Amino acid sequence: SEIQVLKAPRAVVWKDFLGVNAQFLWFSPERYNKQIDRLQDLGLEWVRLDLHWDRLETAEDQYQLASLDQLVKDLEARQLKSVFYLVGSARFITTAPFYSPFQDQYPPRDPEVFARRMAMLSQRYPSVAAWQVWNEPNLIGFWRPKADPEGYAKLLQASTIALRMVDPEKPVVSAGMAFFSEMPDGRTMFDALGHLGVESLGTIATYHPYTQLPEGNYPWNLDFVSHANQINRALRNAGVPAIWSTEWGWSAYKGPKELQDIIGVEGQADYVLRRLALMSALDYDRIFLFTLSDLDQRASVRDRDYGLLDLDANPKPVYLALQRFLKVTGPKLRPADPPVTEDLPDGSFSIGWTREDGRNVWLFWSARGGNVRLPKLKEATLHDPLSGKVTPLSGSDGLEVPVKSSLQMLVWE
Repeated sequence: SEIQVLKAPRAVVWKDFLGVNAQFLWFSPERYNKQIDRLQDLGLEWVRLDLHWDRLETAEDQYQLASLDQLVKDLEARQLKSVFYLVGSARFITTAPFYSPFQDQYPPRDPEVFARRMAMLSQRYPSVAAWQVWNEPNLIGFWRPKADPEGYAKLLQASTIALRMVDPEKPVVSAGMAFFSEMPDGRTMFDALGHLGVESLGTIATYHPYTQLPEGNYPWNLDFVSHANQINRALRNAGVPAIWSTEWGWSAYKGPKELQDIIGVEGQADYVLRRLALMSALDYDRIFLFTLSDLDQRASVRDRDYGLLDLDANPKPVYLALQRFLKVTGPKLRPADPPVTEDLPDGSFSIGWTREDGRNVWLFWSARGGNVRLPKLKEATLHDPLSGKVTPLSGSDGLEVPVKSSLQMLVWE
């Protein structure tokens, strides 16, 4: 019946667990403060932000930090917890060959130079919650001309030492690896780094498992939970202090298709909730949805519509759905089992939790559907986070429940 039942390894406190990627430096403080209001309205506080070196040290030893000073101050005033990741080579340090069109997509000639920047940043901004080293080094667009475990490892080592020199308590996060860390030559960056003793550094491990569907790449092989469980298991076995997922999500873009199938604002709201349901029941210590806001032409066409909010900072359907979802769940969930069922359709997903008020929450869906019987329940409340619909249900000798392709939530006891 290919039914997939998930039970989480620990309690989930949404405020601690679920954060968002952000792109604040591309917005006025009036605009990003509005975005913050919306984030706070969800009960969340963690944000993740890039720091493109080439755009910050615009000439050797010359920095344009005025707006980043302001942002960091604003983030602190708004009580948000932030992780920044420094990525790309400034031109003076790049390993790019002469006349390269993308010098910054090459790594630094000397990792110590990069590491000294991370130390400068950590000192300048003590409020930042965590510091991340580079980004998706397994992907050619971030590390030319070839993925290089040895070199990323040196960069990571240098940066870790420098970051702990400034604050030995403050977490150091390794690069979020593209996808499940796969490299073009067939290796995985997680594997390759493991053979190099990277665990010695004790950095937080993280990857960016984008897939075509919330549960996998193909409708006939929803193997996301398997792959994820496999990777995290291996990460824990290797001695990582924590596992994050610093990026995941879908774009509402109309196209033309570039890798991701066109699913629109509604498909975004649907997919995002279904994947949130999975990931929050898997072995992650923290995840970051991509991303808080839609973006303008400074971003690729597809990248413009990953937002929870539009360019005016108004909720998109995904935001409204997520809000409904979080309201039903409450602030904290404790692992539980699903209700006992009869005739759960094949391919169903089933996840059980208990709320703060002690009531249970069942999260379920299936691509096929039909109904399911809950023999022991006499009463329950059905929620469809996508429509906003709430259906009180009553059974003398059990309830019947419709299964949709999209996530629904049942509040029962």
